[PDB]
Amino acid sequence: KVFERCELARTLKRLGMDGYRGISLANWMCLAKWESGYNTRATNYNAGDRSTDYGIFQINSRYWCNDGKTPGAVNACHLSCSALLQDNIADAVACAKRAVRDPQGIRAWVAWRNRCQNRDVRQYVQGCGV
Repeated sequence: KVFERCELARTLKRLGMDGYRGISLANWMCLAKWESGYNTRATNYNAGDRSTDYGIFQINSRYWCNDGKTPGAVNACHLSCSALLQDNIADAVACAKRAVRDPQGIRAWVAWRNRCQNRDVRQYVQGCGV
């Protein structure tokens, strides 16, 4: 499913993402926008290390979910990576919450550093009523 901006903003707020571990909703929006363009079925294979990024937040198979084909991988979210390709983003959100519970927080995603950190991210939630 390809979410429309405000539709996603409202969904994330209801799922309790606003301010989770100190991360504002606009930051989660900026992250989803650059990682997948708000697309839940987005997949990206990393030929370099044999891991694949799954879903709206492009969560990596090496540490977060199990896809069986990634070498020396763990499954911290205790989910099949398939769960991260559903139209319903409940499981993707619970896994993203788990991911930021680590010391790096939202910095774990390099796309966040490049495109969101120190920038004016208000544009991602403006007019959405959240």
